[PDB]
Amino acid sequence: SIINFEKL
Amino acid sequence: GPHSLRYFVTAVSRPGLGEPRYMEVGYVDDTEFVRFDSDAENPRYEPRARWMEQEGPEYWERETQKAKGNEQSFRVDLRTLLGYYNQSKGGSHTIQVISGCEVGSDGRLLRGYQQYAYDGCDYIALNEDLKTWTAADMAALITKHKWEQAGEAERLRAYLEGTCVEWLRRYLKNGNATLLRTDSPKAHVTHHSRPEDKVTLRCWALGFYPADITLTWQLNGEELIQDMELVETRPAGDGTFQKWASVVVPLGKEQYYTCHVYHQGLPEPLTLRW
Amino acid sequence: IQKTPQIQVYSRHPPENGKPNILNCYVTQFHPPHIEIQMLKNGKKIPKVEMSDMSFSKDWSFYILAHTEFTPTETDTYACRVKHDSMAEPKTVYWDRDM
Repeated sequence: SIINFEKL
Repeated sequence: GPHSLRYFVTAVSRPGLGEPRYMEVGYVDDTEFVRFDSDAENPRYEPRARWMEQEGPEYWERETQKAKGNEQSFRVDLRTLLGYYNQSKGGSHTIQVISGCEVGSDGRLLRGYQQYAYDGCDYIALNEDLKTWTAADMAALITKHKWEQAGEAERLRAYLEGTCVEWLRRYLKNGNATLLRTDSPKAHVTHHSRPEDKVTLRCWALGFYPADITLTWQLNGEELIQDMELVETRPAGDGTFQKWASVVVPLGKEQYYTCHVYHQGLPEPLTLRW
Repeated sequence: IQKTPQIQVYSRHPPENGKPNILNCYVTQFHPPHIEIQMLKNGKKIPKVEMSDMSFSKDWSFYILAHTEFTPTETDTYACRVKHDSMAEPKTVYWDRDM
């Protein structure tokens, strides 16, 4: 399961 | 031996032509097993391995929604970056991320990664310590502050050492028969004519897994590295890999050269002559 | 950054005429990710083409594999044509079974 990303 | 769970993510804008294309591709070792393509007919997380069919509806729906969440998040990142870089809205741009974890035999995290790139260049990456960030340029520094102020390295440290490792265990479990296999390579040497009474001997290694292998040509003892041509190991469409290494030798003298194949699926390395 | 694709055409097994095989077109080391890849059987476009094994290398270059099932014949010629911003016109690479 891939991580959920945060905004840059 | 060690094992890894990696995900290759890509977000590429298409100003004027429409919404950005977003993709998530996952690998357990050298095997592709999951994929999400927003340009697909019906954008759902799809299994790229037979063994992943063991996963039920909750998994697929959960992953699909997460993928859609990330998608919408990168559409915001793409615009944000235009600003950091003073870019016009016309061009197309690409953000890439490699995210995953490698665990050793004992089950301890050997390495955890989370690195970003923009337009083919390093942007920002989590460090070895899983606590600090390395920014590649002026713009990246902005993200770095935003991330330090958010305790992002903590969030990631939790994922890498926790969730990533647990899921890799579930995957290796569900697909051990495929993922833990070992296909020994089948090698053969091909002959080729050419100008100046020279010949091209090409050593071929086919149908092996995992992808790591070593092919060398030798002049009875010495390994001819500098004077040997070879391709990067490449996938062969059915889950195995192939590779070749060639060497040009004087015609009539080919019988002094031997090819050696080194792979974990073999009791002893192979040695071939034309 | 912009990099020109390296195109490699090859089969899964050593070709035996009349025998089933997998023809692959491995396009690599390119950037941007925008690319068109077609596999042609005697100049005509092949339908049954699968896209798999996508990845980036250490330097962020894209890698992608296009493959299809085929049954070689002594007379049929196979190739792979790639169109990419880093090239003036599309490049066509032919499958050389005598390699």
